Amino acid sequence: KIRIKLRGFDHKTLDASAQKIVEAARRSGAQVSGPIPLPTRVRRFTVIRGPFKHKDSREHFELRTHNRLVDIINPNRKTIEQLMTLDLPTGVEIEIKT
Amino acid sequence: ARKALIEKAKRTPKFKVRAYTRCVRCGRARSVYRFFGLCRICLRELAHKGQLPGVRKASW
Amino acid sequence: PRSLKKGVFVDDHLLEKVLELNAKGEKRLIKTWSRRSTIVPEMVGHTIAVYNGKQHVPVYITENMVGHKLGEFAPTRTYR
Amino acid sequence: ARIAGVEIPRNKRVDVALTYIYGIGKARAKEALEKTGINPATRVKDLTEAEVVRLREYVENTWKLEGELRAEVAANIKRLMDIGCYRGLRHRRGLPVRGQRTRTNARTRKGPRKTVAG
Amino acid sequence: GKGDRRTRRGKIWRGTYGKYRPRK
Amino acid sequence: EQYYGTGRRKEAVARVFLRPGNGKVTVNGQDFNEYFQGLVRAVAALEPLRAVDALGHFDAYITVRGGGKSGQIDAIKLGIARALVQYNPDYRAKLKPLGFLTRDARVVERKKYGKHKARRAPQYSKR
Amino acid sequence: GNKIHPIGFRLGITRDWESRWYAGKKQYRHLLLEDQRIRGLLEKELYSAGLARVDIERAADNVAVTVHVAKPGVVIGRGGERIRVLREELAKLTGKNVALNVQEVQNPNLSAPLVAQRVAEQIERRFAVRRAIKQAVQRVMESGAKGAKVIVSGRIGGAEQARTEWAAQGRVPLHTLRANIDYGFALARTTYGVLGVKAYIFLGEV
Amino acid sequence: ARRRRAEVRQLQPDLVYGDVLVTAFINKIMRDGKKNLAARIFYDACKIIQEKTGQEPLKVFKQAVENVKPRMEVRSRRVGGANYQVPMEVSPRRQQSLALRWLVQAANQRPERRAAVRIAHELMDAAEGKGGAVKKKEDVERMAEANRAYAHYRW
RNA sequence: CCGGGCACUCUAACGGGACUGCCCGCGAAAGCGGGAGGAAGGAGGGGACGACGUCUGGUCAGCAUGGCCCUUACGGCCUGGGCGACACACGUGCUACAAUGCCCACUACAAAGCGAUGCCACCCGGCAACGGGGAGCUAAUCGCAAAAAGGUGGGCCCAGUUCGGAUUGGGGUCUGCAACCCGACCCCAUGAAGCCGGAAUCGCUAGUAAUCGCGGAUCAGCCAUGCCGCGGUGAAUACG
Ligand SMILES: [Mg+2]
Ligand SMILES: [Mg+2]
Ligand SMILES: [Mg+2]
Ligand SMILES: [Mg+2]
Ligand SMILES: [Mg+2]
Ligand SMILES: [Mg+2]
Ligand SMILES: [Mg+2]
Ligand SMILES: [Mg+2]
Ligand SMILES: [Mg+2]
Ligand SMILES: [Mg+2]
Ligand SMILES: [Mg+2]
Ligand SMILES: [Mg+2]
Ligand SMILES: [Mg+2]
Ligand SMILES: [Mg+2]
Ligand SMILES: [Mg+2]
Ligand SMILES: [Mg+2]
Ligand SMILES: [Mg+2]
Ligand SMILES: [Mg+2]
Ligand SMILES: [Mg+2]
Ligand SMILES: [Mg+2]
Ligand SMILES: [Mg+2]
Ligand SMILES: [Mg+2]
Ligand SMILES: [Mg+2]
Ligand SMILES: [Mg+2]
Ligand SMILES: [Mg+2]
Ligand SMILES: [Mg+2]
Ligand SMILES: [Mg+2]
Ligand SMILES: [Mg+2]
Ligand SMILES: [Mg+2]
Ligand SMILES: [Mg+2]
Ligand SMILES: [Mg+2]
Ligand SMILES: [Mg+2]
Ligand SMILES: [Mg+2]
Ligand SMILES: [Mg+2]
Ligand SMILES: [Mg+2]
Ligand SMILES: [Mg+2]
Ligand SMILES: [Mg+2]
Ligand SMILES: [Zn+2]
Repeated sequence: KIRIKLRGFDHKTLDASAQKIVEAARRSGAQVSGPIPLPTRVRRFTVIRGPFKHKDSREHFELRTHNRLVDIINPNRKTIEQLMTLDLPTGVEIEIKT
Repeated sequence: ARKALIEKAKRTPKFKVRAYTRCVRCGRARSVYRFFGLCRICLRELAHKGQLPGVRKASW
Repeated sequence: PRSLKKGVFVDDHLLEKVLELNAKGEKRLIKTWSRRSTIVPEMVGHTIAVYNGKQHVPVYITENMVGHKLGEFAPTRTYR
Repeated sequence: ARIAGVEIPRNKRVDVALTYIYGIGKARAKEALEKTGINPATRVKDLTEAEVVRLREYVENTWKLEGELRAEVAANIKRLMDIGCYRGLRHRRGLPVRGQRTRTNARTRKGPRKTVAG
Repeated sequence: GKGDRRTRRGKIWRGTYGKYRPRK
Repeated sequence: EQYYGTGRRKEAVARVFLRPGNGKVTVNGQDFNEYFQGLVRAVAALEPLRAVDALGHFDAYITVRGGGKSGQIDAIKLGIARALVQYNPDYRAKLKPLGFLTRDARVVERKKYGKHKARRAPQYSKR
Repeated sequence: GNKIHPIGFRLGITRDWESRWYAGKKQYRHLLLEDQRIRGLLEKELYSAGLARVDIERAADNVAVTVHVAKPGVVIGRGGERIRVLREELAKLTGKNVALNVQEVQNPNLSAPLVAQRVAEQIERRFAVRRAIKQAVQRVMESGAKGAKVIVSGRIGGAEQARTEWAAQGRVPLHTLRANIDYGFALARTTYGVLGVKAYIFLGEV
Repeated sequence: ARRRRAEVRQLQPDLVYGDVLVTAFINKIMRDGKKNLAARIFYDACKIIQEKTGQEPLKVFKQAVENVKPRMEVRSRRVGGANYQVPMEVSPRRQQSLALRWLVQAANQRPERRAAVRIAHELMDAAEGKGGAVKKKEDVERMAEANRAYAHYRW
């Protein structure tokens, strides 16, 4: 069991990093279950537009934290040969729980 | 707001209840979002600038 | 419906002052800026001047008013 | 059906008809029907002399009731009134006590509106 | 209805619990 | 053998499986009349089969979820429609003139700021 | 009272954040504060060096502060000297062991914040604002830039009453978010008052 | 309707009769968006009205709604000072709407305790030619034939 | 639940799909009326977006800022008090005046969010607020959680009431250094006005109004009935 929790503020960044990881691991390992998508944490913030009222003008923004899962099955060495540190994306964030 | 009234930053408030948010940039007295540490006006301007990652224009 | 639930809170300020005042006999007017504290039994008989926020008003403390607070007798408001 | 200090409900459900006693609401009515061993859904007319006498035994002396209760509440008012308490002052001036606003909608405690000019 | 705090609807409107609206 | 129709109505999903039989329809471990007990519009769910003369020619098993029970009934209607069409396509000639193959796209509309519920404006008095 | 900030509109499509990293409940606050400190420092020192954008990226305690300059000679300095002091002063505020990066921006008149800084400079020394405006719009228009626009604030030339200045050219459609409209604001602090300078620049289609 | 004709909503047919007027009446009985409770009201009233009088509730419903539909009414028209009550005929759609509204409003103005009982007895009286809804209808018609002196203000 | 499988609902990334393209009609054209096909059409529904300018509109009390006044002092710390005052007047709302209703058990169906001392399954104690113990969830797996109207069953019987919960007396929990001024909540008791509202006036044209609950931000706590979102059921009418 090698869980790879992928999280980010950018969906294309998550897709890029996750697909690169899976492409690296596909040359060594099993019929990997691959890139499963998880629901996104949506944080909304409503803000009154103008300081010092005009109460009914407020606009809101939304941040969204995207999550992806990998679940590599039976990776041995060549998988982690292409894994240690080779990635470009910066806004991506990776965790590994076993 | 007032410099001295950001006295919360050295917290030592003599009592744990007297902690308030006091938005970092503008020194907001009343309305502060705890997650960004900013206030609605500072949050508005900073999200307009593009310095808060992931913040988009909500629409649905 | 009023509740303090355990170890009924009385500030140290008048606590030590009055428990040492009782040992030498009843004293005259006392100074009180702490109306946050609860009245205790041994306070009966004294004359406690409490703060309105502006003024110093004397209060005769009796057996009937033990359970209440100092400040129930110092009206902050002024009307008519 | 006389139960407490003078109190005669009639022609209704017993637990409901006990609310008409001063110191009894729905809670104490359900408690009386519970511990007295009486069917709550019974009409007042069908109440046994033994059922009525047991209800009298319980309700009469377990809680303070009509005259004693009215005088106890009024004497409590007088008690916190003769002391110089702020609550007593609010009872004196005829203003709400629980800590509400008096700028608007103090009608229940202050009585009908007396409109001065402006 | 909703203002009666010793009934069940007044309990769900205030969201609290007690004798007239036990939890479970 | 068996034919499948899904259907969807107002945030509800009603998977419908149709086979031949006597006319007994069950839902989620209950008969159709025990789960929708005492609902006057519950007969509209088996309405799409009255242009095809089922209920004695057919038999069903349905699994429904989401929303309210009225949306469940209408999603059952639509799912029965698509299962009936996949059974016999000619049934379309008697279905769309009745309107049983159209997805009802009426959704609850989102709430907007400055309003109470998405269109009600707050009342002003002395403008 | 209309016309919301254009870059805030643009953040989603055809524009990117000045900071692109990830955080959670326990980290975002003081990390954003650290970003604000970085930009504060670089706006204290590097104003006259011709800087436009500061892009900060984080992977894992790795910082990638990227300074886009119109004149990299003042940022690097002779023999690299100046990439030693304020690159160490940068790490004397944050203990994150952060390194600094420089990048070139062509046509300082094509970047809207730089044009705003330029017009604000010419305003602080009290030039006739309309000539600076039209000249800036021409500097923009003389190299691609299918649209250009300049707005100046009140108390123009020191006048007692506040006014509003003008003279855009080409086509500057702030309404439609399609075609990479860049925006820059500058603040001219003078004896008579304060003059806000808004530089809108339109270039490219998709 | 400044621009368009405001095309009439076509109500869904009914599950019991298959008739549209029944669905319209059930909508007129519904309040707070409870079409289920309103349908139960109308159909328990249907059972009661079919039992207390051994006739089909279909034709009694139809005959009652037909008896309540008025043929003339009054509208106010501003002419030479204060406006006047001018009589005129009625649209069939508006006749339908007014008939159903008077039906429901006269049913709920009845003394009967339960809702379905009120609905059933109101439908019965309206089907016989009497009742409150028909009284309001005949007052509407009595407004006509009375201010008929303004028959030259038809507009 | 397991073995197992992706077909299904789903989650979330890229696409397909509508263009008056086909036909009848009318027309010089745009286009209009009608019809089939289609999930959908004549802008399919909802947003984000608000022109040159206007009213010397709004806030230097968010910020930044140009000038004029303050300096044992307007600056500054802390305690107490205040912004909560009441003989009145309006604005916005909440709850209601009941039988299409209330209460009591029993049972079923949402979406959107939130939670590392933070959400708190579960056992115990207590009528209860809540306390003790304690599992799990770095959360499509755990928890907030029960959705509420609804369904069947029952009681109420047109009555200031088994409507309505204001007021007030007492008892108690909780956050907090501390609830007199001035908190929320629980329990007993008290059970007020109010039986559809004068002149006048407001919102809404389709899932809309109406009604029902849920969540969130700010926050130790909370006077939130506010505000910002979510879904459940679901109208009436537009001659003009
Ligand atoms: Mg507001
Ligand atoms: Mg200042
Ligand atoms: Mg605080
Ligand atoms: Mg605060
Ligand atoms: Mg006075
Ligand atoms: Mg009640
Ligand atoms: Mg919706
Ligand atoms: Mg709704
Ligand atoms: Mg207004
Ligand atoms: Mg700039
Ligand atoms: Mg000039
Ligand atoms: Mg663009
Ligand atoms: Mg398995
Ligand atoms: Mg496949
Ligand atoms: Mg057509
Ligand atoms: Mg057609
Ligand atoms: Mg068609
Ligand atoms: Mg559209
Ligand atoms: Mg649109
Ligand atoms: Mg659209
Ligand atoms: Mg547009
Ligand atoms: Mg102005
Ligand atoms: Mg003003
Ligand atoms: Mg200044
Ligand atoms: Mg105030
Ligand atoms: Mg559970
Ligand atoms: Mg999972
Ligand atoms: Mg699961
Ligand atoms: Mg998971
Ligand atoms: Mg019943
Ligand atoms: Mg009365
Ligand atoms: Mg009562
Ligand atoms: Mg009544
Ligand atoms: Mg409209
Ligand atoms: Mg809260
Ligand atoms: Mg209060
Ligand atoms: Mg709420
Ligand atoms: Zn601020």
